[PDB]
Amino acid sequence: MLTDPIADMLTRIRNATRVYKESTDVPASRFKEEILRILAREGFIKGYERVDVDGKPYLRVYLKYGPRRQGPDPRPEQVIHHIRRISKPGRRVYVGVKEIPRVRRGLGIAILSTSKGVLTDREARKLGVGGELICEVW
Amino acid sequence: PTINQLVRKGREKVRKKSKVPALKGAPFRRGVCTVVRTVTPKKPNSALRKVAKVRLTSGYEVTAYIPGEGHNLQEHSVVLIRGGRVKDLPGVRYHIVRGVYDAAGVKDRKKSRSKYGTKKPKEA
RNA sequence: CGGGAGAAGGGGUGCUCCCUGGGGUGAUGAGCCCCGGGGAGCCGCAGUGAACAGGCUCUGGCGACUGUUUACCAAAAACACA
RNA sequence: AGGGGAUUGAAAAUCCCCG
RNA sequence: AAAAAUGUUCA
RNA sequence: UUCCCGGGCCUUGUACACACCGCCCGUCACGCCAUGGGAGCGGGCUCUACCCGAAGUCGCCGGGAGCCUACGGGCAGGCGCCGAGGGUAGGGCCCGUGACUGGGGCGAAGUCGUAACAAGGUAGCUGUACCGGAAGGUGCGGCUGGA
RNA sequence: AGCUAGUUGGUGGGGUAAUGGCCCACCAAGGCGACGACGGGUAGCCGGUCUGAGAGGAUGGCCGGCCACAGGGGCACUGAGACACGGGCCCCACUCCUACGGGAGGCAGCAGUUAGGAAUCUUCCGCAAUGGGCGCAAGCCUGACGGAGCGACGCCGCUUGGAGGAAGAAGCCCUUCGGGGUGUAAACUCCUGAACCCGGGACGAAACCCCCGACGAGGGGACUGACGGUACCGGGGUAAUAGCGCCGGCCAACUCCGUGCCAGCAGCCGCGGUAAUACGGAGGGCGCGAGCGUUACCCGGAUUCACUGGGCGUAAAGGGCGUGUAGGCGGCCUGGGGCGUCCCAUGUGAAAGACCACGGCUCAACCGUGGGGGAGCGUGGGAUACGCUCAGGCUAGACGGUGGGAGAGGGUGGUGGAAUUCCCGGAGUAGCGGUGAAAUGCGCAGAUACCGGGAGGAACGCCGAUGGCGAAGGCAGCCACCUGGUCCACCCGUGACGCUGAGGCGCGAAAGCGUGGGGAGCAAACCGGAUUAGAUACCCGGGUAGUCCACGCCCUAAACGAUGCGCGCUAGGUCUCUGGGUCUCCUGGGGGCCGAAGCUAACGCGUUAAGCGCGCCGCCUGGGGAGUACGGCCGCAAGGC
Ligand SMILES: NC[C@@H]1O[C@H](O[C@H]2[C@@H](O)[C@H](O[C@@H]3[C@@H](O)[C@H](N)C[C@H](N)[C@H]3O[C@H]3O[C@H](CO)[C@@H](O)[C@H](O)[C@H]3N)O[C@@H]2CO)[C@H](N)[C@@H](O)[C@@H]1O
Ligand SMILES: [Mg+2]
Ligand SMILES: [Mg+2]
Ligand SMILES: [Mg+2]
Ligand SMILES: [Mg+2]
Ligand SMILES: [Mg+2]
Ligand SMILES: [Mg+2]
Ligand SMILES: [Mg+2]
Ligand SMILES: [Mg+2]
Ligand SMILES: [Mg+2]
Ligand SMILES: [Mg+2]
Ligand SMILES: [Mg+2]
Ligand SMILES: [Mg+2]
Ligand SMILES: [Mg+2]
Ligand SMILES: [Mg+2]
Ligand SMILES: [Mg+2]
Ligand SMILES: [Mg+2]
Ligand SMILES: [Mg+2]
Ligand SMILES: [Mg+2]
Ligand SMILES: [Mg+2]
Ligand SMILES: [Mg+2]
Ligand SMILES: [Mg+2]
Ligand SMILES: [Mg+2]
Ligand SMILES: [Mg+2]
Ligand SMILES: [Mg+2]
Ligand SMILES: [Mg+2]
Ligand SMILES: [Mg+2]
Ligand SMILES: [Mg+2]
Ligand SMILES: [Mg+2]
Ligand SMILES: [Mg+2]
Ligand SMILES: [Mg+2]
Ligand SMILES: [Mg+2]
Ligand SMILES: [Mg+2]
Ligand SMILES: [Mg+2]
Ligand SMILES: [Mg+2]
Ligand SMILES: [Mg+2]
Ligand SMILES: [Mg+2]
Ligand SMILES: [Mg+2]
Ligand SMILES: [Mg+2]
Ligand SMILES: [Mg+2]
Ligand SMILES: [Mg+2]
Ligand SMILES: [Mg+2]
Ligand SMILES: [Mg+2]
Ligand SMILES: [Mg+2]
Ligand SMILES: [Mg+2]
Ligand SMILES: [Mg+2]
Ligand SMILES: [Mg+2]
Ligand SMILES: [Mg+2]
Ligand SMILES: [Mg+2]
Ligand SMILES: [Mg+2]
Ligand SMILES: [Mg+2]
Ligand SMILES: [Mg+2]
Ligand SMILES: [Mg+2]
Ligand SMILES: [Mg+2]
Ligand SMILES: [Mg+2]
Ligand SMILES: [Mg+2]
Ligand SMILES: [Mg+2]
Ligand SMILES: [Mg+2]
Ligand SMILES: [Mg+2]
Ligand SMILES: [Mg+2]
Ligand SMILES: [Mg+2]
Ligand SMILES: [Mg+2]
Ligand SMILES: [Mg+2]
Ligand SMILES: [Mg+2]
Ligand SMILES: [Mg+2]
Ligand SMILES: [Mg+2]
Ligand SMILES: [Mg+2]
Ligand SMILES: [Mg+2]
Ligand SMILES: [Mg+2]
Ligand SMILES: [Mg+2]
Ligand SMILES: [Mg+2]
Ligand SMILES: [Mg+2]
Ligand SMILES: [Mg+2]
Ligand SMILES: [Mg+2]
Ligand SMILES: [Mg+2]
Ligand SMILES: [Mg+2]
Ligand SMILES: [Mg+2]
Ligand SMILES: [Mg+2]
Ligand SMILES: [Mg+2]
Ligand SMILES: [Mg+2]
Ligand SMILES: [Mg+2]
Ligand SMILES: [Mg+2]
Ligand SMILES: [Mg+2]
Ligand SMILES: [Mg+2]
Ligand SMILES: [Mg+2]
Ligand SMILES: [Mg+2]
Ligand SMILES: [Mg+2]
Ligand SMILES: [Mg+2]
Ligand SMILES: [Mg+2]
Ligand SMILES: [Mg+2]
Ligand SMILES: [Mg+2]
Ligand SMILES: [Mg+2]
Ligand SMILES: [Mg+2]
Ligand SMILES: [Mg+2]
Ligand SMILES: [Mg+2]
Ligand SMILES: [Mg+2]
Ligand SMILES: [Mg+2]
Ligand SMILES: [Mg+2]
Ligand SMILES: [Mg+2]
Ligand SMILES: [Mg+2]
Ligand SMILES: [Mg+2]
Ligand SMILES: [Mg+2]
Ligand SMILES: [Mg+2]
Ligand SMILES: [Mg+2]
Ligand SMILES: [Mg+2]
Ligand SMILES: [Mg+2]
Ligand SMILES: [Mg+2]
Ligand SMILES: [Mg+2]
Ligand SMILES: [Mg+2]
Ligand SMILES: [Mg+2]
Ligand SMILES: [Mg+2]
Ligand SMILES: [Mg+2]
Ligand SMILES: [Mg+2]
Ligand SMILES: [Mg+2]
Ligand SMILES: [Mg+2]
Ligand SMILES: [Mg+2]
Ligand SMILES: [Mg+2]
Ligand SMILES: [Mg+2]
Ligand SMILES: [Mg+2]
Ligand SMILES: [Mg+2]
Ligand SMILES: [Mg+2]
Ligand SMILES: [Mg+2]
Ligand SMILES: [Mg+2]
Ligand SMILES: [Mg+2]
Ligand SMILES: [Mg+2]
Ligand SMILES: [Mg+2]
Ligand SMILES: [Mg+2]
Ligand SMILES: [Mg+2]
Ligand SMILES: [Mg+2]
Ligand SMILES: [Mg+2]
Ligand SMILES: [Mg+2]
Ligand SMILES: [Mg+2]
Ligand SMILES: [Mg+2]
Ligand SMILES: [Mg+2]
Ligand SMILES: [Mg+2]
Ligand SMILES: [Mg+2]
Ligand SMILES: [Mg+2]
Ligand SMILES: [Mg+2]
Ligand SMILES: [Mg+2]
Ligand SMILES: [Mg+2]
Ligand SMILES: [Mg+2]
Ligand SMILES: [Mg+2]
Ligand SMILES: [Mg+2]
Ligand SMILES: [Mg+2]
Ligand SMILES: [Mg+2]
Ligand SMILES: [Mg+2]
Ligand SMILES: [Mg+2]
Repeated sequence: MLTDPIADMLTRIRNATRVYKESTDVPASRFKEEILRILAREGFIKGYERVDVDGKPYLRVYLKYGPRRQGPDPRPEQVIHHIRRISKPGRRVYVGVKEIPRVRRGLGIAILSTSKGVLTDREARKLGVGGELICEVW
Repeated sequence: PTINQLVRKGREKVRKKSKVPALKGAPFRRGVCTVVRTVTPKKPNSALRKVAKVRLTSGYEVTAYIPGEGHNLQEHSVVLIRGGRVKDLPGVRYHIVRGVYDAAGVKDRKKSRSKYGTKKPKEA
């Protein structure tokens, strides 16, 4: 019945990607799109858009992959080699402004929910705030 | 184990046993040699290792080994137990501190002597 | 598992005075009896002050048990018993 | 029981010989 | 669709 | 070419690998160590109850007795509650030790047989049940980690 | 694993500096507990300290802070303050004294003795400084303190020399007999000069006190040093201690002799059986050095209790299965509150220690000064994404409706045929049986084989599968009744009502047990016969409980897919059971095989996951001891948990 919808979205994404798919449709969720917007506003996916599978509103999420490769396993590298939820329903993960993560020595990101919106490992830091460490991509 | 479970049960700390009960975590323990026999090696060895049972201070009585060549412990010799298993003789879990109390140092040892309590000889 | 249980081991009990709770017949009130409870205070060596009135425990044997038996030496580990 | 010869890679075991 | 047990110790 | 002996390649099984002249099980004997049960015996901690009960505080009294007075009163002394501990009794918890008894561990070359690993030479194993020197045998049922 | 009588609360008192069953009457029956009450064990707490990359783990010795105690126990008095270590009273233990008539003492203060132990010091100097008590002050007391003494116990500084010196003494060890090594090491030559010797000699000490002013503010005068004739400065001045461990690998350092599974070594692996780099000595070498080793203990390495940071198909690990309580976790949208969460500010976070500088002793070790950081917690203001919460709404989760399906799902009652066994009857004769071969055994008292009639029990051939149903155990002849779950279709209803699940309750093969019934076949035990060295077995002939039924127990298992449940996501191919359709096809449910990506130690798994994820439960932590012992709970017992 889906306990944590968000962790799912990531997984749906983490799977569709691992096979190289055009787009994936994660179920409608304002807060979800946020992690999406951010996910794109940071250039991890071509983008997304609302749809409806018979009164069932989902969200097309277009995946971005790399260039074809030379040699065996000519499988194109991916934009997202790793996404994993942090704060889980079975163990909420909160962090203070000084506690925010440093994802992949800076190359990475760390979406998170804050009292004043949904920011990232830099944004939130710049805003100098804190909140539920939603997760981390890179 | 889930977190929730961890919250409930929780991990259990090991706590290990004393590889040698020489009482009050003591560097050494004194005692009288109740007997002084001569047992035999284990698994692949052959010889007549010299062992001696000892009535410790602590009303205890245990087998202790004896180092080097020759010695002089008798059925009633006071001695110092050091604590060092002799992996090759079942039971023997303590060595006798040579050159202490009734224990006589080793005669004519010239090499390692700190061990074996042999006095530093003069070369003249 | 009823029972071992009166296990064991203790403390109280007489007399006077004060207040008080329910009962039965009256009658719903009074005498009349019936069970209690709480405080003070008096006297002796001793208050179920005389008479009636268990000593106890641990541990073996035999027989399960209540019973029955040698009228007049044997009541049992014997007979009986479900 | 120890020691010696034979015997073994060295024993164990086995054969012969001693106060 | 099979008669038949065992083979000292350390290397 | 069935059968005895030895030898090729393919295959299968393997718990073997100084490799079946392999490996390996349990009883038994001997030695050392810890340990359970045990008629019990010894000591430590505690709980309950009632009997005696110091000092002392407090509460009465201070009467027909004493001491002081500035006559109100105070002290001494009397009684009571609380009370350390002591006694007797009956419980609870732990430690030591005990004739004998039960298994268990470990210890170069002692005894008996062959359970298991190759259909291990009756597939094996397993819950149960009975039985037998010992491994174990067999019954029912189960599993393949067997065919 | 249940605990509680001042026990929980109450009105009124008593008590106190004061709150309050702290205490006492009277009244009401409460109070606590799996968020672990009650009970046993163990323990002084913190600042910090040790280790770790950190998170953590361990620890609480010195110094600082809090508490507690003064031989064991109780009680008050005095007082601002005590139930008071060197004050008091009593009881107890202990030791002592005595004129034997009674009394005395309380080092867990300093030092010292004895006992115990592996082991822990001088019966030191001084009040000069700091601090404390009394006094107007002079000043008195101060084993607090300030110093000294003892121990490589620790830390730090420092010495046993420096520069030359042979194509290289001697001695000793190797030696392919040339030589190689110790080794510039030495001797020897020059220079420096710890020790020792003589001379000088402290800081720490300015106050209190005396005079002027006012005995104040400000100024002037005087006394005082335990350590110590020590530090330290100057002069002279002699080459002036080295040891311990190791050298097979891990782990840096090798050769000879002795010894011969002996003697011995040994942290784990291991070495020694007559050429040992492992034992013992030697030459040599490596390491550290007034130390070097050993034993003990803590952290580490050990992501080996795993939050960081692990696991359970075969390695230890899924509960035998189900139902469900507490608890844990929870779809989509709009708004209110703002507990979690987050930000700001402020209080706090002693000093010491830890980190950064800078200075003080010749340096350092110690030490001073300044700076910088501290989680946590309180108060004040603010934010609202996420968790929480209240409120309003929705239909993708979940449940229901109408209509149908398949199935060995379960319970009861009845019923059919095949076969086996026995009974009667007929017919018939010399063996049948069983085996590897046999024997036991059955048979002239008439068997086996054949037919007919009859009784009774138990199992259900073909269909049948590589299938189907059930949560598991498990469920098969046929029929009817009673009843569970599950699948499809129709978009009808409810509107998150959900997932999981400690404990609990139920079910739970076979074997086994209780009361009663039944009994053909088979069959532990048992008895014979063979086999064999033996055969308490395998094979043969007999045979009871049991296997069956009713009702009630036991509750285990290779109770296995050896794979917890729920949901989501991630190529296909193939055959098969079952449902629906404008039916060569499309779509739903289940069982098998092969396999994408990916996972795995490998084997293998692979939309029926062991892939990628989330929620919740269960469980694992080397092998043997042992699923044993004890305790508890259950059972009639066997036994189980
Ligand atoms: N580890 C042994 C344990 O006890 C048993 O094993 C014990 C016995 O079976 C075994 O005895 C063996 C014997 O089996 C074998 N056939 C002959 C051998 N000589 C005996 O040996 C025994 O005794 C001699 C002295 O006589 C000792 O030196 C030796 O160490 C010891 N194991 O000795 C063992 C005790 O050391 C179990 N069977 C075993 O499964 C269990 O694990
Ligand atoms: Mg051996
Ligand atoms: Mg050896
Ligand atoms: Mg050791
Ligand atoms: Mg009796
Ligand atoms: Mg009695
Ligand atoms: Mg009278
Ligand atoms: Mg009488
Ligand atoms: Mg009479
Ligand atoms: Mg009788
Ligand atoms: Mg009678
Ligand atoms: Mg009679
Ligand atoms: Mg009579
Ligand atoms: Mg008579
Ligand atoms: Mg009688
Ligand atoms: Mg009589
Ligand atoms: Mg033959
Ligand atoms: Mg044999
Ligand atoms: Mg052999
Ligand atoms: Mg042999
Ligand atoms: Mg050997
Ligand atoms: Mg050899
Ligand atoms: Mg092998
Ligand atoms: Mg063999
Ligand atoms: Mg062999
Ligand atoms: Mg015993
Ligand atoms: Mg006893
Ligand atoms: Mg009494
Ligand atoms: Mg009194
Ligand atoms: Mg005992
Ligand atoms: Mg014994
Ligand atoms: Mg024994
Ligand atoms: Mg034995
Ligand atoms: Mg044994
Ligand atoms: Mg032997
Ligand atoms: Mg067998
Ligand atoms: Mg065999
Ligand atoms: Mg076999
Ligand atoms: Mg057979
Ligand atoms: Mg069996
Ligand atoms: Mg027997
Ligand atoms: Mg038996
Ligand atoms: Mg026998
Ligand atoms: Mg067995
Ligand atoms: Mg048998
Ligand atoms: Mg069988
Ligand atoms: Mg079977
Ligand atoms: Mg089964
Ligand atoms: Mg089978
Ligand atoms: Mg096999
Ligand atoms: Mg009051
Ligand atoms: Mg007071
Ligand atoms: Mg109280
Ligand atoms: Mg009150
Ligand atoms: Mg206690
Ligand atoms: Mg203590
Ligand atoms: Mg670490
Ligand atoms: Mg730490
Ligand atoms: Mg650890
Ligand atoms: Mg700790
Ligand atoms: Mg602590
Ligand atoms: Mg300590
Ligand atoms: Mg302190
Ligand atoms: Mg006290
Ligand atoms: Mg004392
Ligand atoms: Mg006291
Ligand atoms: Mg005073
Ligand atoms: Mg005092
Ligand atoms: Mg004193
Ligand atoms: Mg004296
Ligand atoms: Mg006199
Ligand atoms: Mg007197
Ligand atoms: Mg002293
Ligand atoms: Mg002493
Ligand atoms: Mg001593
Ligand atoms: Mg002074
Ligand atoms: Mg002073
Ligand atoms: Mg020189
Ligand atoms: Mg030379
Ligand atoms: Mg030379
Ligand atoms: Mg040379
Ligand atoms: Mg040298
Ligand atoms: Mg000079
Ligand atoms: Mg001075
Ligand atoms: Mg003065
Ligand atoms: Mg002045
Ligand atoms: Mg002086
Ligand atoms: Mg000089
Ligand atoms: Mg000079
Ligand atoms: Mg010299
Ligand atoms: Mg070495
Ligand atoms: Mg090396
Ligand atoms: Mg020798
Ligand atoms: Mg050595
Ligand atoms: Mg030789
Ligand atoms: Mg040689
Ligand atoms: Mg040699
Ligand atoms: Mg050597
Ligand atoms: Mg461990
Ligand atoms: Mg973890
Ligand atoms: Mg296995
Ligand atoms: Mg396993
Ligand atoms: Mg299991
Ligand atoms: Mg459930
Ligand atoms: Mg809940
Ligand atoms: Mg808030
Ligand atoms: Mg917080
Ligand atoms: Mg601050
Ligand atoms: Mg500080
Ligand atoms: Mg400096
Ligand atoms: Mg500072
Ligand atoms: Mg802060
Ligand atoms: Mg709602
Ligand atoms: Mg029927
Ligand atoms: Mg028939
Ligand atoms: Mg029959
Ligand atoms: Mg006839
Ligand atoms: Mg017949
Ligand atoms: Mg199924
Ligand atoms: Mg059925
Ligand atoms: Mg139905
Ligand atoms: Mg609808
Ligand atoms: Mg509606
Ligand atoms: Mg059953
Ligand atoms: Mg049965
Ligand atoms: Mg039976
Ligand atoms: Mg039969
Ligand atoms: Mg038979
Ligand atoms: Mg026979
Ligand atoms: Mg044979
Ligand atoms: Mg039945
Ligand atoms: Mg049951
Ligand atoms: Mg089993
Ligand atoms: Mg299975
Ligand atoms: Mg399918
Ligand atoms: Mg199937
Ligand atoms: Mg692949
Ligand atoms: Mg596959
Ligand atoms: Mg799918
Ligand atoms: Mg498929
Ligand atoms: Mg797996
Ligand atoms: Mg579960
Ligand atoms: Mg162990
Ligand atoms: Mg173990
Ligand atoms: Mg028990
Ligand atoms: Mg019972
Ligand atoms: Mg029975």
